[PDB]
Amino acid sequence: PISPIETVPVKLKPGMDGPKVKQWPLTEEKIKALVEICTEMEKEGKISKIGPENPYNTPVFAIKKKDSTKWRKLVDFRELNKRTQDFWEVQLGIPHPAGLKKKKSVTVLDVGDAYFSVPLDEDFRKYTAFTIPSINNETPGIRYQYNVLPQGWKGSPAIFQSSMTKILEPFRKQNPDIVIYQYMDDLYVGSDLEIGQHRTKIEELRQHLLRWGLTTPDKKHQKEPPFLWMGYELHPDKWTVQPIVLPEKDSWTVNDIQKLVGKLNWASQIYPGIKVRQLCKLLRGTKALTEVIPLTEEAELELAENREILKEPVHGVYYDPSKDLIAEIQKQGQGQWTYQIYQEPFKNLKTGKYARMRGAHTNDVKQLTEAVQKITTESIVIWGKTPKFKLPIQKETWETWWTEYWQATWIPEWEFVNTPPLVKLWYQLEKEPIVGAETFYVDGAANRETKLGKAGYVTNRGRQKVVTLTDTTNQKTELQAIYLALQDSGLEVNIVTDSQYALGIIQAQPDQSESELVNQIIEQLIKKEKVYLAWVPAHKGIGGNEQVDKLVS
Amino acid sequence: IETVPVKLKPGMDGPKVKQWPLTEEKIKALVEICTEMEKEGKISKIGPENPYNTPVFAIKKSTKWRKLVDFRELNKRTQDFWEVQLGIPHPAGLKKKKSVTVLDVGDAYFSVPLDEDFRKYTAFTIPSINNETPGIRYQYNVLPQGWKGSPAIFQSSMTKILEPFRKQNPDIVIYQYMDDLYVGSDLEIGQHRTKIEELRQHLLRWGLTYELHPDKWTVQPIVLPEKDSWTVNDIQKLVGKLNWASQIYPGIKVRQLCKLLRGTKALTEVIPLTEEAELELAENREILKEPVHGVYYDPSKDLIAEIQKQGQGQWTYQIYQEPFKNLKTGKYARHTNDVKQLTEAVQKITTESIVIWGKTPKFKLPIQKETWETWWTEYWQATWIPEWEFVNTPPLVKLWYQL
Ligand SMILES: CCCn1c(C(=O)c2cc(C)cc(C#N)c2)c(C(C)C)c(=O)[nH]c1=O
Repeated sequence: PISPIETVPVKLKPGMDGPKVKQWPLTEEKIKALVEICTEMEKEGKISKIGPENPYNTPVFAIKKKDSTKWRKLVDFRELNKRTQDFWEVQLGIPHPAGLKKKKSVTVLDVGDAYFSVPLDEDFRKYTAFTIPSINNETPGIRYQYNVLPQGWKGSPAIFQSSMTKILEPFRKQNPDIVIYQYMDDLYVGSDLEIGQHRTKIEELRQHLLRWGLTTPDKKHQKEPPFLWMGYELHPDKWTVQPIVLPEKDSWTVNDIQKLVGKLNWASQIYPGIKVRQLCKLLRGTKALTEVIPLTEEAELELAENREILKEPVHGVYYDPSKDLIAEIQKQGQGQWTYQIYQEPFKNLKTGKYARMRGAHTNDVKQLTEAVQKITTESIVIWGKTPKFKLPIQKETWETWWTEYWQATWIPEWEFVNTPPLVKLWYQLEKEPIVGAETFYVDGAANRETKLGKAGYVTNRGRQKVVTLTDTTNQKTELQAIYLALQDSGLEVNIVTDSQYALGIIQAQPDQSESELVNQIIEQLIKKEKVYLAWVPAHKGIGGNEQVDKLVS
Repeated sequence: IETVPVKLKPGMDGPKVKQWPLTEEKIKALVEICTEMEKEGKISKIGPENPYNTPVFAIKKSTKWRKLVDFRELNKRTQDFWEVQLGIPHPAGLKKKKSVTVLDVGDAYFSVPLDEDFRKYTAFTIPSINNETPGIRYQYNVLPQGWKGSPAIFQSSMTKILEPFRKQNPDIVIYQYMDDLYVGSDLEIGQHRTKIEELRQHLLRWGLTYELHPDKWTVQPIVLPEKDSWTVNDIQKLVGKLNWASQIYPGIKVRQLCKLLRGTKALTEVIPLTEEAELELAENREILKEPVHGVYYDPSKDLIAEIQKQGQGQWTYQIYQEPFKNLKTGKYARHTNDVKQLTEAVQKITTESIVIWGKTPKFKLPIQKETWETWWTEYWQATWIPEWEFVNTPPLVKLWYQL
């Protein structure tokens, strides 16, 4: 049918007029095909013969489906698209399974000829005018316009979705104890009634759609669980991803490895502890898709763990609105984090995996704070509330970080759980100068053209030293001078610099870096006992600043 | 009543800002509220043919969920209108007044119809959890709170409404900024409060049902330590600080003090003071106390605000248009929630900013974008929303404004 529902007013973009593409002349079998379709369509009410005045045209085409002997009508709305208004998003975000409440009763309902069952803005049909050429293109062709929503037009998915929503509305108000999920042109219906009173309202629902143009599958034509969907496999009281098979190959091409990383990432939302770092290092470079990549030791070790975790099947449970959500996070490796959400231990609603790094230098406390946030937003999206957290970090560790760090920060309600590795601060810089500790005044520099570089220091006990660096930047040297002061000093040292740069880096208490130097500066800072870092203005003639400043050039 | 025709800025299109995820409690709240004002006909459901969108969410101002709309995008896309075509002039007298009370008059806009052909630009979406259903979409039919056009379009009515009260108290300053009325007088506080109540009654006959003290506003001057003993370390700090200050204040001198730091001394060593140095030190304090010479407000230019976390629930901030030309600086103090406090400071600073310049500043916030974006809505209880970007505080900036 063609639903009675009001139409949605459509416009074209404001400075624009509708399409006028020329019809490409079509062979004879294609002309015959299009006639056979379009007459059957105007019988159904879907289109209508017009006669020019109508100046508009979108080209037509017929294709063979595609070993069978059936044909199909393709329209190239390419241009009417371009000239049509933007619509609202048909749907932004799709439901995550782990967000679903368990249901007593489930039925899937499937709209038929959905787009063609919905009227097109009468004022707009004129722009849909298309034209079937005559044989060897000699006479005036047959010219139709759409009455319903054309397959492949810009406005159709939005307008259909909208129409299915106004039509479901009165029934939703009346049947609030029942959930309908609209995805594309399907419907999913669940309630906590018994199969009887369920199919009672199911039919009662179909007979509501039917008053409105919408024809559906009856009792005899409804699929049963699992309802594979969108990558998931959905059962009556639990869910999992669709079955994942890791290929078995001797050679791996870049394309074999990208597909694997994906299938793993997908598994990662219900299979705890999946890793992909070692496999991802592999993709770096400028290779083609056909290039075979020899797996590293650590990648194979890693494909191994993954190969095992996936061996036995795992499932996720459904959401019980009357319990708290509990999120558990573990440091799983070098900047890699894994988490689990559950309400009753340890039956997970879902699992997940955090791997980003923020900046060139972070420490675990920072990285852990970023995961909490990431996990928090996610929870808002899937369940509408934030979880109780359980983190591998003492309250005192966190409390010492928050307080002394300059950024504002905050995680919601959490608890320490002893799941090593624990996260700790790896060194504290002193808040005051050390006494009887050798004060190094360090400095570094570089010729912007030569790219030559000197880094050195002068101390108050008369020591000096200045090494040379080849092709280094004015700021690389400044870290070097500090690495320097740290190599050549005892377990306690004051260090003075003019680099706000170096300052900033070190005062952040990094514990990993995208820098070799900074990684070494770090391991030193670890080995020390007290270290006090201090900044001074360059070129003001301050302290021993001027001295070492001369040693370098 | 006849609707003022509203145009966007030339060429540019309306807001397409997507809706942030909301908590079930805020969603329910919004559903009620909106079901209500649709009955009353303030908003109507809209279809997919409206491409536009701006975020909404719920706050608590009192324990009655209010509905807030982020019209920042719309505001920028309309700002020929609320600035140059109409325009509510700022009184320089407001900051001078002994007491200023801020009144919410946004309920006033809900009476005036909105230009038919502008309404599509006010579309918002109440989202759904786990994307279970499509959001519920609405546009406005009346002037919306939060939009800079509503006070601009309602100016003629506000003047009429306020006209008698102004005539009867010609020495009282009343400013309108967005959803708020600002009322300043020099009266003793009881008389002042009494005068506000008279005002409410006038307001009350048209459907319009806290106290600043702007005088008590002064610089958070750059603070130079006074010390029993100075170590080299303490001198170097002192030089750093003055070396900063000299980019802002003219006259700043350092020389007599750097003299002290010749050679390579241990940091923890005590250097006694020069008669010159101590003379310098004082005249610097003279300068630091005073407002920057040569720094002036340019109404054609954006206000910027920067905030440093000082620890101990202390927060320093400066406002300026060209970096280091500070129009003013201050501190804000005293839950040990970092984000709660920051949110409070942003509102306070924005408030002062409106009173002095009729402008909100763009804020540079010392916090991870994502952290701030998750949480700020839990503590925001103001009716406008300023612009913000996110910034790592340079370790030196923070200390130079230390207290
Ligand atoms: C049957 C258990 C899953 N389930 C569903 C549901 O069946 C469903 C859900 C989604 C998002 C997609 C698909 C598909 N394909 C099916 C529902 C429906 C009625 C929303 C439910 O409420 N609870 C539930 O456990």
